[PDB]
Amino acid sequence: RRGKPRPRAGMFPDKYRRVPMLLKPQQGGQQYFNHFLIRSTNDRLT
Amino acid sequence: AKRRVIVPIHPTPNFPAHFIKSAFTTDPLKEKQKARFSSGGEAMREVQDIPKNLEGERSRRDLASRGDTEFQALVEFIEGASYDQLISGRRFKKVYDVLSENDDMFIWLCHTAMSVLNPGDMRSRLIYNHLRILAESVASGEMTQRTAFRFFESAVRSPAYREIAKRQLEGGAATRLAGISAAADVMRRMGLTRRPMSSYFELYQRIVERSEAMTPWGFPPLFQFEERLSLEPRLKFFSRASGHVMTPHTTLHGRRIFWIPPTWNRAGRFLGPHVTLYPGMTP
Amino acid sequence: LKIAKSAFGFYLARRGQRKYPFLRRPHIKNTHSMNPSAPYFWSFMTAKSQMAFLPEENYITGDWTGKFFVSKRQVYTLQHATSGAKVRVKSFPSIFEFNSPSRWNIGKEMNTLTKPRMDLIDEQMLTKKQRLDYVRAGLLPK
Amino acid sequence: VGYTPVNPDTSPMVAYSQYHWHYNLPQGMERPHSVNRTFAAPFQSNHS
Amino acid sequence: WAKPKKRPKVGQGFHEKAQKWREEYLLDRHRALADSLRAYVEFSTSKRVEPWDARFKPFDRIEKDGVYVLMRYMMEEKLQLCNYHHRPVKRLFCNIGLMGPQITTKARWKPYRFATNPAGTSKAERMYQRDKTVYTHGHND
Amino acid sequence: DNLGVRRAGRGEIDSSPSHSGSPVFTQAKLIGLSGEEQLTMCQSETMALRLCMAKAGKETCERESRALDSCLGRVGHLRRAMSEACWEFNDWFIQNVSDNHTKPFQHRPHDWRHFYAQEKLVRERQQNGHAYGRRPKQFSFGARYVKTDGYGKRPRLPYNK
Amino acid sequence: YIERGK
Amino acid sequence: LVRPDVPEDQYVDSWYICTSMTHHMGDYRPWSASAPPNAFRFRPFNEFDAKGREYVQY
RNA sequence: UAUACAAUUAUCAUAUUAAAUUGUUAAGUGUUGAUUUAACCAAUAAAAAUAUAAAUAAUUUUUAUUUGUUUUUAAACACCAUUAGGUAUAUGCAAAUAUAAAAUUAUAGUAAUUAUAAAUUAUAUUAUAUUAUAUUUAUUCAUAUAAUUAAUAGGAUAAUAUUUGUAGUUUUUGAUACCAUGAUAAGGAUUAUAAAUUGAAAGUGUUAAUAUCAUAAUCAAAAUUUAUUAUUUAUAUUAAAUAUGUAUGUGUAGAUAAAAUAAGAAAUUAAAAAGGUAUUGUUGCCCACCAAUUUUUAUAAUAAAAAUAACGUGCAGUAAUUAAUAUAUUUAUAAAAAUAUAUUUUUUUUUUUU
Ligand SMILES: [Mg+2]
Ligand SMILES: [Mg+2]
Ligand SMILES: [Mg+2]
Ligand SMILES: [Mg+2]
Ligand SMILES: [Mg+2]
Ligand SMILES: [Mg+2]
Ligand SMILES: [Mg+2]
Ligand SMILES: [Mg+2]
Ligand SMILES: [Mg+2]
Ligand SMILES: [Mg+2]
Ligand SMILES: [Mg+2]
Ligand SMILES: [Mg+2]
Repeated sequence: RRGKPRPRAGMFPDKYRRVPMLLKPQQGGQQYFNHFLIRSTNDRLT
Repeated sequence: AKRRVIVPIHPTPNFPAHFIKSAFTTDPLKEKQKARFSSGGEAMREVQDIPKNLEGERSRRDLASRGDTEFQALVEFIEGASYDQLISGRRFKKVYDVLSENDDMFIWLCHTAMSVLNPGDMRSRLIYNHLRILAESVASGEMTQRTAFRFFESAVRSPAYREIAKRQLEGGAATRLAGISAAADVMRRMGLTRRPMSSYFELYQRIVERSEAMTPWGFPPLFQFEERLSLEPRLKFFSRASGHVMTPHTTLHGRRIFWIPPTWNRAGRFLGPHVTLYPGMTP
Repeated sequence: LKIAKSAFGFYLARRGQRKYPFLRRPHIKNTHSMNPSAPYFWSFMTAKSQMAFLPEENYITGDWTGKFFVSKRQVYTLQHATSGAKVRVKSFPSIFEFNSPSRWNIGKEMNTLTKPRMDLIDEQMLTKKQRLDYVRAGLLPK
Repeated sequence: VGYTPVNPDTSPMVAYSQYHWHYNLPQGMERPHSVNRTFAAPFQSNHS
Repeated sequence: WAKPKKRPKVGQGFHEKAQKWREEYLLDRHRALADSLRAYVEFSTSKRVEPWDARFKPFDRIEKDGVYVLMRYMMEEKLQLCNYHHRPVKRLFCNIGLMGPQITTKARWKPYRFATNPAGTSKAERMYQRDKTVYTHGHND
Repeated sequence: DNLGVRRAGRGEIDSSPSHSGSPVFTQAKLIGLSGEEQLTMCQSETMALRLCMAKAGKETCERESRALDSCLGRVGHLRRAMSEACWEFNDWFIQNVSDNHTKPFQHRPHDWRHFYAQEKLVRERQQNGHAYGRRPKQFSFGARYVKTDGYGKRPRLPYNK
Repeated sequence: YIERGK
Repeated sequence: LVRPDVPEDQYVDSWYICTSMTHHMGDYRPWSASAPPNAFRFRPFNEFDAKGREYVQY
């Protein structure tokens, strides 16, 4: 700050510290999981 | 120099003598130093470690009505999971101390078992009695550990000892089973522990851990026992113990157990430990 | 305050250059009160309506011995010019007199006829330091 | 501390002290007071 | 907080100087006022450049069509009476009604200081060539 | 709690173990982590890969870079192992060797003065028990060949002067 | 350093 | 936890001290005593959460 | 005034059973020129390697012998002076720490002691994992005035008070314009993620025991010099408390400001060894010359020594601004400084055939 050098980025608390771990990153696309499971299973038999 | 002057406060109906000498000083180079601590009835008994000397009917009433303190401690620590208490590190510390209380004697016995080449046949009632007596004298503080050890190794065994030792041993190292069986036996027959097994377990365990150490059964003579200068409790031998730019200024701000809670004279902006500034929505 | 120009120099703190809420500054110092406008001549620093009566201060209200200066919100009236009587106003250092009467003054308040901050500066009311600082700003010659 | 003394009603550092009633105790009236009933004064005005 | 130093005394004969200086500052201000009134009225009375910005519509259109037709035949007299001062010009356009909602919305007008130039103005420099001795607030030529 | 244990914690002020009184400040330099003489795990790899880079640009070999990055991937765990073993050495050295700064320095010549004395004494008894601490006068770069017959051409025993 | 005594 | 886990109505934010205290000295009633007997997620009524109760009522 | 060292280990000057002394080797020219040094100046540059055995132990060497000073530069280095030169290392003379001693100083009458070592004194490149400073936006910053701080006193719907209209000057002195102790500000630099705060004690006008020049206080309409302040930048512009006339100049010097927090930025870190003549400790102590005086005497430019609190030079010492200490020789305003040897009461940096 004042007539002194800025702290390195790692010297501040985490920027996203208040966002829950399930949000970073979002795991979306759950709808498809089951689909591909069946698919792969099917392919194995092929 | 314009030297500041302070006029003495005399004892007052609300301001007794000790309050005055402890909270007030007439010499103003000693102002703004720091906080002093003192102890009262129980915290004094903890810090001063006054061993109770035995006494009349009340003291034996309370030797017979005592029960298991090994257990009572455990219970009281557990009890912190009750709805109306927290779990304390102090309560835990008390449990720990009572469990690990057996290093002064168990440690000694470990030395007599593993630290001595050829301590005769340890099943024989003679050497056995030597060991028994010395043990009961390490407990109850009648002897130094060092003194009792040097007593043990210098104790009278049998005439022409070495030359009978040439008829059994090559390099003078006997087998260690008799030693451990005797050393457990003594702690059992003496009343050393409230629960019988603990003796044997600890004496065994402490040996097993040391088995992995470099030059395990030798010891430097100065650090081996009580002496002026000691090792730190981690390195003792058979011992049981073997943002970021502002958090100078955030030093109060987590969830903090306090001792003395801060007060508005001493803390300008702090709100208290229970406070949540950024609350999430919970059902 | 640094220098005490009045009693209040002792009582008041400056607080650096501090902000006050809109149009409330503790001390009413109207530097702008004489600030020439031809088109706004009758609306600027004067009565909001021309049907307002002249203020209290154009009238002799009670039994008077006499006054030293008349107030500065008094409005200059044809009689101020014509009657040829002393018209004084309290300005700094001491007092401003209207000596040379003109009809061009008429209908405005003496606030507006008296320049609060003169382009003229006394070198003798200034410390040598202050005189230096007035030379830096390019006011005093040196 | 000062030439102006604290006024004991408005100061919580008096009110809530050990010599008075803290705000976390149960706040009921301490004792009743019957003054006017026990010994009563007859009315005499200062004015006729 | 240091004790305030005392202010030096006023001056000798500075009361006379202040009296004289304010006196003739006021006498000067009379002519400055007279002159700026003359200027203000001379400006109100004299013609101005066209207020509308021709770069946009409906003004860009060739002078023989659209709004310019509407001006030459219906509004001309009035537009000249008010000397193309931008306020009455914009109002007249509102009241002619044959443009109607557009005057404020689609049409663009020159900025204040440019619209105030005297008719005949060729170079932009003119804004800065007007007299500074006169107190009209940019309402002088 | 740190009284009577004169050594303080570790990574801490007065944590250093001592050897015959002079403290041990070189520990990392021993296991060859972070020293100038430091042990290097993979050389042949890095040299091989450097050679590959310098030879030609028409063919690019990532085979070499794969052998190398394999090598490194192992090196990490190796190093953590060595460090751990070294801290165990610090512990052992403190228990069974170090005197905790209690014995006199052996590492500077004055500490050995008595030794040198024994030698001075000898050169004195050779001289008929006379000149102690005395040594032969240094002569000249070429004292032997610049001097005439009759003057000493080589430096004598001090007693002999 | 020389003047330090003042 | 800084203080016992109990319905917060039992706590008061202290004057002059940064800390909370209990408005009945040291007595504590568990969560179970706020709700009806065997109340799901101690709740005035088990059917809905607070908002659910509001809009059902509306 | 008299009134009981040690003799097992004690550092400055009274040595003593000892094998030495003597060795003729090396090195030197091609050519056109910035070497050495923190920096100056003179001005060819290369060089001088070998010896063990043996000598018997003690009892009358103490006026004897013996403890780093040395011919020859037509030979250098080195050192001293500064371009001119001096000097450049055991054939004269020369006992001398290696301890025989009785409290410090002092030529053996001076002052009353002295000397001494381990407490304490913040920076000497030791290691992955527990995860990022090199982005963005800013910078024309001004506002104070017209003197008297000293005590109580009740009214309708009340069982009767003119108490309607209650009348005893004058002996004290500080918060003042003025010396007159206390107490809360600002100021990011390593207790991290979970059910959680990015603001601190080290003190910023107004506050409680030092008094002994003075009425200085806003109730309007008022006088810029003060480090410590984010203003509106081109379609349309002064109506109610009176309310700012000035600086258009190629977003243009130097120098500066702010931020990782409901926003959106991502890759070049620290630990562990250290000294004090001071003693709440470097703003600490001390050292010599340079005046007065006091006192003893073995009177050397100007006697010596001891007490000592001025004045003036400096900055010698406490690893202390080129480390100190001892001897030697030289030098000199004064501590002292240069060189030649020994040495740590100076701080350490560490190849078991590469
Ligand atoms: Mg240390
Ligand atoms: Mg002698
Ligand atoms: Mg203060
Ligand atoms: Mg007043
Ligand atoms: Mg004399
Ligand atoms: Mg003398
Ligand atoms: Mg010095
Ligand atoms: Mg020196
Ligand atoms: Mg020095
Ligand atoms: Mg010396
Ligand atoms: Mg000198
Ligand atoms: Mg000397």
